[PDB]
Amino acid sequence: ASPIGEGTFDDGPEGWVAYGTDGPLDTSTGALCVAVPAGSAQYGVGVVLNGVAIEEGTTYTLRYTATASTDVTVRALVGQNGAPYGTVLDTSPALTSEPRQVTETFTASATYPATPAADDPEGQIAFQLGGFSADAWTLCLDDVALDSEVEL
Repeated sequence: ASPIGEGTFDDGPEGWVAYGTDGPLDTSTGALCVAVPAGSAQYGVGVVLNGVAIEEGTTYTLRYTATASTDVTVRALVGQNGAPYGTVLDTSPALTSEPRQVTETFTASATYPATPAADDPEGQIAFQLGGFSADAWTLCLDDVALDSEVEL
């Protein structure tokens, strides 16, 4: 129904938001580069993007290429915003001074409806940058696409 702009960020980060750092995030190039503070030592830094379309135990392919000036290894995945809650992804996005593309097929065992309401929650992506690298570093993605296996 409503993906996250199947593609990179060559014209706006769509809905990718980041918090716990300096000002908002900057793109103007085709990659979401956020300024992560030194070893993000504090409440914890992160980035959230609400607006996903998952349902029951369906298939899905997460595609994203992140690159942090440093070799930071934070955590990335997906889940539901509001009870009964339900996470489908559980991995750690490693980063380095080089481009790190990511492509995997996981079975979303939950439901992320694209309708933020008082009783009807939804689902999004979680990028936790709270306490991960040592000195100040950053994250630069540029190709986020999510879809269910509808080929057959």
